[PDB]
Amino acid sequence: PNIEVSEELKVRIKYDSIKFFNFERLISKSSVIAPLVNKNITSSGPLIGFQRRVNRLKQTWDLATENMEYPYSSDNTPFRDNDSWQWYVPYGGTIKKMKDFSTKRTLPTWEDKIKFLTFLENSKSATYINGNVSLCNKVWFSQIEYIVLRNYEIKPWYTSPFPEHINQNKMVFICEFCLKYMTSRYTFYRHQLKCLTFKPPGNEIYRDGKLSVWEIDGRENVLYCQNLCLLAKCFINSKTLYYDVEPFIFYILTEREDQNAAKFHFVGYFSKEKFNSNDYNLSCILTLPIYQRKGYGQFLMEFSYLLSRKESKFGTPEKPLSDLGLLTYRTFWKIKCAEVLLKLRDSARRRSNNKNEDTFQQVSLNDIAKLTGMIPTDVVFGLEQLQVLYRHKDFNYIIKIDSWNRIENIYKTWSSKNYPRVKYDKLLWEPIILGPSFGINGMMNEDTVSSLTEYMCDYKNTNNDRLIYQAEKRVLESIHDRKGIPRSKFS
Amino acid sequence: KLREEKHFQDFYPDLNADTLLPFIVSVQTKELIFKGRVTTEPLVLKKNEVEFQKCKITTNELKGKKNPYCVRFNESFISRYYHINKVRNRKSYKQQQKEFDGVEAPYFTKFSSKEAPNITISTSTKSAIQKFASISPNLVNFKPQYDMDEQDELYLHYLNKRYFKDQMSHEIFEILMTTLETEWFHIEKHIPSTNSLIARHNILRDCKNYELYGSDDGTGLSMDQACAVCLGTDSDNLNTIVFCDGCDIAVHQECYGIIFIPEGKWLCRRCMISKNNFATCLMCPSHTGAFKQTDTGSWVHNICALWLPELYFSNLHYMEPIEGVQNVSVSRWKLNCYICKKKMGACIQCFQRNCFTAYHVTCARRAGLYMSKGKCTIQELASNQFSQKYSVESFCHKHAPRGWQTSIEGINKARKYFSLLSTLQTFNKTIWKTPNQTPVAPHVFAEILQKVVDFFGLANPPAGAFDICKYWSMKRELTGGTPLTACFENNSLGSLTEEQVQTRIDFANDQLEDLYRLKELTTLVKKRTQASNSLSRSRKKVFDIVKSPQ
Amino acid sequence: GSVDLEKLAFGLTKLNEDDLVGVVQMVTDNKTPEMNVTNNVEEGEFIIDLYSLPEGLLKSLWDYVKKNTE
Amino acid sequence: LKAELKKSLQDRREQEDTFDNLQQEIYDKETEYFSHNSNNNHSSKSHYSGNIIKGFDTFSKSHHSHADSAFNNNDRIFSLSSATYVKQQHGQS
Amino acid sequence: RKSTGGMAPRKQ
Amino acid sequence: SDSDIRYSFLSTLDHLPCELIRSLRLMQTIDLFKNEEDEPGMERACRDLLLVATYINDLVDDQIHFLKQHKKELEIQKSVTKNFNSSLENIKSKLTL
Ligand SMILES: CC(=O)SCCNC(=O)CCNC(=O)[C@H](O)C(C)(C)COP(=O)(O)OP(=O)(O)OC[C@H]1O[C@@H](n2cnc3c(N)ncnc32)[C@H](O)[C@@H]1OP(=O)(O)O
Ligand SMILES: [Zn+2]
Ligand SMILES: [Zn+2]
Ligand SMILES: [Zn+2]
Ligand SMILES: [Zn+2]
Ligand SMILES: [Zn+2]
Repeated sequence: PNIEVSEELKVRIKYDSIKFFNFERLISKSSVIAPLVNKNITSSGPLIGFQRRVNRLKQTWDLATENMEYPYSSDNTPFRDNDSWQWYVPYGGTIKKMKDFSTKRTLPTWEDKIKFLTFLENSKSATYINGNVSLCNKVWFSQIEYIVLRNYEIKPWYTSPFPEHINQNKMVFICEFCLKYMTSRYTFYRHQLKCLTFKPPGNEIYRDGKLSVWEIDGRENVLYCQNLCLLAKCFINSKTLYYDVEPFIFYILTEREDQNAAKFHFVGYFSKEKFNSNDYNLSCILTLPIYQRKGYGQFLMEFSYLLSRKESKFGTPEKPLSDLGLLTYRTFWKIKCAEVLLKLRDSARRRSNNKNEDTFQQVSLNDIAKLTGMIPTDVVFGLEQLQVLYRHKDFNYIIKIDSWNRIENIYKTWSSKNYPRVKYDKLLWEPIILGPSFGINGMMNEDTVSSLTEYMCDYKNTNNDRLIYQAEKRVLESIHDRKGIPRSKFS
Repeated sequence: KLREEKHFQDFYPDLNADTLLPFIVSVQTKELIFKGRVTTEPLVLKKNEVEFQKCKITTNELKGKKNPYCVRFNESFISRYYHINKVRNRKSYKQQQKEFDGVEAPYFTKFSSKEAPNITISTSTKSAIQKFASISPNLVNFKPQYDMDEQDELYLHYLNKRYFKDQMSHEIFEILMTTLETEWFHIEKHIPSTNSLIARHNILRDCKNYELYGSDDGTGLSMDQACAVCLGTDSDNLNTIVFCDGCDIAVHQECYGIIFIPEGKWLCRRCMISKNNFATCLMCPSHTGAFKQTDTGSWVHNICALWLPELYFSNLHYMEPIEGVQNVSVSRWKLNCYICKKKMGACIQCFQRNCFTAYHVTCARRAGLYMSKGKCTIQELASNQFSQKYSVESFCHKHAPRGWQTSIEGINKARKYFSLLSTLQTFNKTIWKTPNQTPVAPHVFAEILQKVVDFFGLANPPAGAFDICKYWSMKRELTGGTPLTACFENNSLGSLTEEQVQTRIDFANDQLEDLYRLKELTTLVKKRTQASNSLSRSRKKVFDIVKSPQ
Repeated sequence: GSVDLEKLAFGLTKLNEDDLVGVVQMVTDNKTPEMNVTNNVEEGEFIIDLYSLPEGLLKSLWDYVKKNTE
Repeated sequence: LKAELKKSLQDRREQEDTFDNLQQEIYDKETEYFSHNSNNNHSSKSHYSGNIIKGFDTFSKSHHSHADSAFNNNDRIFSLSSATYVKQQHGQS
Repeated sequence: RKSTGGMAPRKQ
Repeated sequence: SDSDIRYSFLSTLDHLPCELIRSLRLMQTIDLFKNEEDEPGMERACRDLLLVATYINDLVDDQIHFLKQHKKELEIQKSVTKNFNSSLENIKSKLTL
């Protein structure tokens, strides 16, 4: 029933988890359990993040009670002095009245000190069973084994430089609307009660159905981003940016579901830089493991290429790829090039209907780049994975399509997966301009002669179009008027 | 590098401008980390892991619904900032998306009010907010940040039983603590750093400490402080000696990892993540110098992660997390030092053969042992690819090279310093900070707390409002030095003199006069936009009715 | 050892629901590798084998059952 | 009806009149603003004036520059942010 | 002015 | 000796005009390439021009609020340091130079 005893001293106890995990019953029972445990009980086992803090506090206050086996060597002042000028100018001179800066009634003494330590000790069982029990020398090893983000428990992959007291505990709680981490479920409850706005900072530069993309800057939110980096490193192995987050710009993907407040749940992110000379267009990209092969990574990659195209450049990700990056991001190339090939065919069909195949139009890697957004050294990999480029035995390389059926089948099969795609007409964006500081507030090592009064007259030269479809149709029509090569070459 | 990140000019020419002519009638890891030869790694191209799980009981599912008390003054000030726990005014999902994505529902913006203006706030609420903001100047635009703890849940019961008679609530406790730390932040922001007098005092203290107990951090060696990872004393425009402000260590930009110098004040990693509390280096007893986190959070010396042969950095520009502690030699940890005889950390050994006297790196630097980097660079020494290369060289006490003077005085200096440390282990002057540099809150904070308890209307005794002010300076000591509130502002007035502040005010005046003309032009632009919108909207309809009267 | 385990087992059966959950919490808090206890929070079932519990924890459980039963 | 259509012509005329008045006011306001720097730099000798979009203080008290006094029509950004202005500008020039 | 990416190269 | 004062206010002298000109350029693009026969094509364009106009308004008043608060704190710090210097000169006779 409720409790049962066997014949071999194996006792079964059954209870109710809803009551067992309560936040009030926990402290109530901890208060009366904590003195029942003899305070001479030698805890010769491992070192908890709790016991380490308590024992450091005792050793600092110079109290004669010790249980740990690790005596700190320098855990107090090097030279304790009481005649220095620090006690004649109280509070640096920021308060002027003596009745106001006298501290004769606010210095703690042995009695309230001991009472405070008793308050601390009487919570141990509840602090543990809140911070380390899951609802479902050993110091060099981190203990973190879960990350509770929305309501799921996300096993990490690598180790992030979370502070020491967060790494000694084996559960961390993170608030998605704010990206703040705490090591206790009670404190998490308190914080989700206080925190009210359900939106990231920064603007909203895209919206369609549920998905939305917010353009969080780097140097205006130096806490949101500094916590996003620590949440990223637990999944992205090779990354080493955690604090110098000012020269970066973050684009965050949110999924909205609907007090009556609009709830915008974090789904993933990709980063970027404000000025780089390696011709990159992305630094890191991440989707939280709660997906199941849903399309948001290909979405965000298409987005980065749209930004580079609307900026009129070429780019590639930061190169030290991963084994889960490349396996997902060398399919994007194949499908992009298949789409462009079908586009060229269908645009030539409207005029090559009355003609014959005797003429062979001449396509180039720069003319596929300016349509796709990627560089030629990536169009080559696209065509290779598609098995369409031939170095047969002037004509050193050609593009041979044995049957359009295989390619249209490839595209239709990839389209059946119903992934979300980007629509170029819902983007409210304008490529950023950089002054004499390149988007930071810091180092001084161009001159203050920019004055930025241009970018307004750039309507003058009607050549570089502002739209994307205009240049797309230009490349698709103008450069493909050439008379085609006669097919008389080979078989 | 693998065959997806190299180039395409490792093909034959294929210049990509040459024209091509189209016509019609599972795991491939291709190479190694770096330079090598072609190799397939389908066994290393691995992705899967264990699982991920979903919790079955929400946080709000576990809460004692009981409520013993209520407030009788300004309940709206609480119901605004916290979550008013009822069925508040909500909307319907058949209308929400049409209202916030519809034909006239614009995108959001970093300036769009953090409140919801579609709902109304009463006037009693605004009057109460004004009353609260009138308690003290530093209380303008207030918000409860602090979060509740399993020990504060116990302190609250004792306060309710002793003083406030079951009237104080969790929200009011959080508000009291948040006000206390807001006021401490505003008192701390304005502490003037130093002048000539305190500079002379500190430099003389440093020199007179070095003259007796020796030093390692570069302090005391001369009048001008040297670096803290390489003992360098030169500088130039490409990397400068950048001083810190919590401590007073100096560093080279490329020897520490300062990619860019901020315009305000520079704060190192230890005085930025935690506070200057006398931390615990894993590998040596002394804790004073330039520290850097590891892959988990601990704090190791830069002078130690370099010299220990199994320790290296993972990024040579930032010098980010020290790595490789989990594979240090058991013999390395079983060795024990010979100058301080302490039984903690990991040591290095002498160089000359037939000698096995070990010592910590910082104890060696304090004593005065010969250490020379050689012809290597800091970056190569950090990269750990130095193993197949040559080595670095040191010596013990009785193996000093020719000319290296005696260091018996040195080991005596070090032993004396650690002995004094081990002994210290066991016009009205007012003390205003604990020995660990944490604060203690003065009378005015208790006065403010009494005013706030009046505002909310509780039985407030001055003893009850001094108890919390005591407990604050102890909760802020249990934690190490980190402020209890997640908030912080990038402002640092501090070291500014008087004439500099004068010039800053003078320039702020000009910018302030200018932004007004700018705002005038901006509102003119907005009016013009509205005008043209209405014009177009009317013109469309009138041209429609002209082109079709039906 | 000096704790009569048959009497402790006959005494643990004389508690109430919140006292049993107190036993569960007390064991869960402090636990050593040598012991073997099975806690299932997915459905709420606790199983513990006495003969491996150390002396401090046996004494503490004894004090708890004594001052909470009578 | 006929009168229902006719009553919109004067409304259109008044809306275009307001549009042109606002365009002219923005024109005059930025014309005086991009020069008020020079008004503040010419007339304790004041040699620390400028704009927020181009102004600066690297100069000294010994110099007197007029490149801010004489400005071109390719700086009125508040005007160039419109369709009609750029249309008529490219139509005239 | 020197650009440094938010990443680290391969180790060996 | 003294860094150029122009480098202390980089939220206003430097980083504001860039966002201002960027928003004005976005306005111009929408206004120019807006269509005429498309009634929604003009509704969206007017909505976005209004959006960007209120945006630039909020931006230029945020900056002036910041400058006001900065001047206030400058004044307070002036007072504090003028008090601290004399309060230290009071007990100068305690140090050891
Ligand atoms: C610069 C850099 O790249 S470093 C950062 C890259 N590494 C990481 O981000 C680690 C954590 N994040 C991830 O692993 C993510 O998968 C990312 C960032 C690579 C993007 O992937 P996701 O958005 O999660 O999934 P997405 O929907 O985009 O991919 C779908 C396609 O990917 C391929 N594929 C993706 N994952 C797998 C997999 N585990 N196994 C086999 N095939 C896979 C399939 O073609 C799949 O299509 P399918 O549904 O028909 O099978
Ligand atoms: Zn939050
Ligand atoms: Zn150096
Ligand atoms: Zn420091
Ligand atoms: Zn060390
Ligand atoms: Zn030592």
